[PDB]
Amino acid sequence: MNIFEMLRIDEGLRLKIYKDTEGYYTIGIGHLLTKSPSLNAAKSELDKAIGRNTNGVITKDEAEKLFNQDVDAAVRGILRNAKLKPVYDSLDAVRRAALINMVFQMGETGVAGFTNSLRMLQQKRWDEMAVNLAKSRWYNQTPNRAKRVITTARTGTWDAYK
Ligand SMILES: [Cl-]
Ligand SMILES: [Cl-]
Repeated sequence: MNIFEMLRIDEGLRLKIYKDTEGYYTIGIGHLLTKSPSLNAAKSELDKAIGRNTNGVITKDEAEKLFNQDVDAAVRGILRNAKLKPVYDSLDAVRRAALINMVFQMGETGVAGFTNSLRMLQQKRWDEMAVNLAKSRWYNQTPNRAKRVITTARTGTWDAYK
């Protein structure tokens, strides 16, 4: 198990524009297109993203390309962020993957905002951190995905994904 396999499970794979769980236009493997209620605006973003006139449909290869770019952006976002970086550095390879998963899903600014859990994280207060992350919109909105990431963070094992 690695960060790629982890997110592939969490996000799934769709070759056609779709709406995330919050109503947003998405494609491939969890790649947000726009937060705009316009399908045309989504087909626009997609073509700009892909380099061509997709008529809203991409190939597996094209989805993997976006995915590669998105994991890379998540990792660089973490390392460049003053709040995220030290948490990251302080952790083990498994727990690190869980942070990257949260950043990919919620953006660097969003995760950076979890002040209290980042501190519990850094201090290794595992159980308490799991209880706190559960108290969130994120968990309430996507509970099954949240439980797996939170468990990964909590235990440092890939159990939830096996
Ligand atoms: Cl992009
Ligand atoms: Cl879910």
